[PDB]
Amino acid sequence: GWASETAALSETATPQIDRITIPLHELAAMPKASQRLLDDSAFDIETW
Amino acid sequence: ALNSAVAAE
Amino acid sequence: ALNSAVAAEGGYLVDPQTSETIRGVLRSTASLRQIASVVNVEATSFDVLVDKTDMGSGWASETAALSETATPQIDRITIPLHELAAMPKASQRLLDDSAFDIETWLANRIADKFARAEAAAFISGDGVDKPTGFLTKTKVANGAWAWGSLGYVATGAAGDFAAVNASDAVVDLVYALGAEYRANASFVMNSKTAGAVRKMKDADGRFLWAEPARLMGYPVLIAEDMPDIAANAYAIAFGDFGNGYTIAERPDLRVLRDPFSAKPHVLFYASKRVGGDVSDFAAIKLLKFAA
Repeated sequence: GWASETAALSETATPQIDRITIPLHELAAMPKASQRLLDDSAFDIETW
Repeated sequence: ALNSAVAAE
Repeated sequence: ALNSAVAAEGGYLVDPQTSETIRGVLRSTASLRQIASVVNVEATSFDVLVDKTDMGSGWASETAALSETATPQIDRITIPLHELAAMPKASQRLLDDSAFDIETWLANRIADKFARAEAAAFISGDGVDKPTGFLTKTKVANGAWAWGSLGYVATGAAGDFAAVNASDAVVDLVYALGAEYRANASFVMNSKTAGAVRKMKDADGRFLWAEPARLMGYPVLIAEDMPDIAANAYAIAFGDFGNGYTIAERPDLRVLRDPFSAKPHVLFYASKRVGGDVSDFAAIKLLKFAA
């Protein structure tokens, strides 16, 4: 508030804070590749 | 004295 | 830029000049401090050591075999040294915008009010929390005078001076006070007992008493705290207050500004501490109006 030349001047306010939690999940993919296919093909499927 | 609002004080 | 009389046509340019120092009403400063014994003391109390009796002398003969003689007994009177506090509340917006030095103005005014308020304690103050004045000191009629009391002489009629002869109670009040105490002794009255004394006159209409306004060659302290002429009042006192009344004090005016409790204000707390009662019971006589 402003002020009154004759006032109690009470405690006004204070920011009530909030905590936001970033949960930090994991992102995972597991593709299955055949041990035949990974060996006999000409293409580098392991890096593809 | 007291406050500056009311003149007589 | 026309005339200064009307405000609109150039009357706002004239900005009236304020005073140099903020004045005040000038109340009575006659406070018994200039007639009593002020002692600086940094303690809780003050103990005067008086002698309530005297020794003995011999006039020893040529062949006399002189024996013992008296040696006086000694009274300790304790000055309690109470404190006197005042705390006005002043606004910070005033103190920042109020070009007069408001802090030292309140300091002057608090010192004035303390010098005025300790006078009533010096004169008619009681025991608790303030100096015990000389009026509240268990008066015992003169002639039957012992050490633990103040003497008085009585005027006669109940609410006035004596009808047949006046100015006699005053003069045997003077000559019932002791020879050495009258070297520097003073009357203490107030401003409307002094008026009633000056209004007394002889049978012809001429007032019979002849800037300190002394009475019969003795100075007069115009107090404002002794009672006026009542039925059993003690309106006029007289004596050697420089030996009779001991004021004990600290000669400083302790000021603490308090910006925290009253938060938009400043709240100067100023307090000196001062005490005192009678020290020599023979040095003050009183005027009772009883009989």
